[PDB]
Amino acid sequence: MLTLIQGKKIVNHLRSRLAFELIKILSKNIVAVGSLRREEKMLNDVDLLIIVPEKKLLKHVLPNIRIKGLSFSVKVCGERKCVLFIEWEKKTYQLDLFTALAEEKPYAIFHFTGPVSYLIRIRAALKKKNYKLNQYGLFKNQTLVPLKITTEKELIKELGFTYRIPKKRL
Amino acid sequence: GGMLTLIQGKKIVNHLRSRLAFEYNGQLIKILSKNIVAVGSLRREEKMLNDVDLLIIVPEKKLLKHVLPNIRIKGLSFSVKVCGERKCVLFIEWEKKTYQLDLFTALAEEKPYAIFHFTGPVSYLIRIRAALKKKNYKLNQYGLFKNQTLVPLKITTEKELIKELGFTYRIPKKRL
DNA sequence: CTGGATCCA
DNA sequence: CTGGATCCA
Ligand SMILES: Nc1nc2c(ncn2[C@H]2C[C@H](O)[C@@H](CO[P@@](=O)([SeH])OP(=O)(O)OP(=O)(O)O)O2)c(=O)[nH]1
Ligand SMILES: Nc1nc2c(ncn2[C@H]2C[C@H](O)[C@@H](CO[P@@](=O)([SeH])OP(=O)(O)OP(=O)(O)O)O2)c(=O)[nH]1
Ligand SMILES: [Mn+2]
Ligand SMILES: [Mn+2]
Ligand SMILES: [Mn+2]
Ligand SMILES: [Mn+2]
Repeated sequence: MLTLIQGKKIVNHLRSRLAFELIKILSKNIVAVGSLRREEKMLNDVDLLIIVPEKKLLKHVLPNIRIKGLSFSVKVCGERKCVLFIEWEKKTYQLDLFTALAEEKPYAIFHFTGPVSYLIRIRAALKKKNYKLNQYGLFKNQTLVPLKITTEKELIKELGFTYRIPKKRL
Repeated sequence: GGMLTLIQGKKIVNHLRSRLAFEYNGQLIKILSKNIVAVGSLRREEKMLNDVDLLIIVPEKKLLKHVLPNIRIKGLSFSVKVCGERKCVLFIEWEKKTYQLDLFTALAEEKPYAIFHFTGPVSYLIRIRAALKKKNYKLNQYGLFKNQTLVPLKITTEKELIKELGFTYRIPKKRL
């Protein structure tokens, strides 16, 4: 376990130091998610989402992730979930990395921000409008629903739900 | 697990044909041997097998929640590695030796598709499926599908399925 | 080629 | 609710 402040600190050390095979990952594209983003006093792990600017790269980003400076082991890894165990200040913490292509970023932030309870209510509701929501996009009947949106707040509003901040979602 | 000869596998099966059963809210229910079908390397009559693969035909959709989850082999000592409604992998003690026993299930209307799938070998299944992929079809242990939709075929048996799909019917021992 | 059990996210 | 990684069938 870690405190919110520990998580926040850890993130910052990482914001500069992410990269992949030798290509750096802009901090602009790293987004803290999960219990950290919701600003819980206590966290179990740090959950980071990474925005990939093009579809080809997913085969390479998490599979060839590079944290310049840090000691760590990889539990499991694929193109969309890589779970790392980092040695931080003589202690071991879990670091979960996820990816989203550019056009997915809001859908993903919304999904990975959580909490789960909130996601279930939201998702349950959308089934009866024939819609399907997830981390990738919004879909009607096995088809992508193109929304003229950039951010999470815009996604949440456009979907037709009340925009609440992460700390006040459950 | 450990290796067995075709004859060992065949023998094992027979001991099992009469001894399979299941609980279903506390009624202890036997599984007809008529509904047990040897599959995998045994059915292909390879000289040597790695495990015995048995397919079980379930006559009613409700029962799947109960059959493999509450499987009963009357007489045998065994441990369960993993188990769900469709794959249950068992390790049986047979004659002071441990062998793997993989149980699968198919509903009635699935039986040919399942037999075909589980009969294998894998290499053969890939060629076959690749070809059907190119006509915009999808083959499964469950059925045949075009564009996420079931393709109803006038068929009963595996040979009829294989033929109807539009492939040359070869017997299990000569598939690869 | 295609999917199942497990155990996560 | 909805889907991912792994190790299998
Ligand atoms: N749809 C869906 N999404 C899920 C689920 N579990 C986690 N997630 C997402 C939402 C979470 O904010 C995010 C991180 O998951 P996690 O297991 Se790490 O829980 P989290 O909310 O961060 O709290 P903490 O890590 O336990 O402190 O992943 C889930 O079961 N269903
Ligand atoms: N489509 C598809 N089917 C597969 C696959 N692996 C096993 N199967 C099916 C076909 C096999 O006949 C059956 C059992 O597989 P298994 O790994 Se246990 O080997 P099997 O072919 O029985 O011979 P043996 O067990 O090695 O002696 O399950 C697969 O990857 N794709
Ligand atoms: Mn977390
Ligand atoms: Mn996590
Ligand atoms: Mn086998
Ligand atoms: Mn097997």
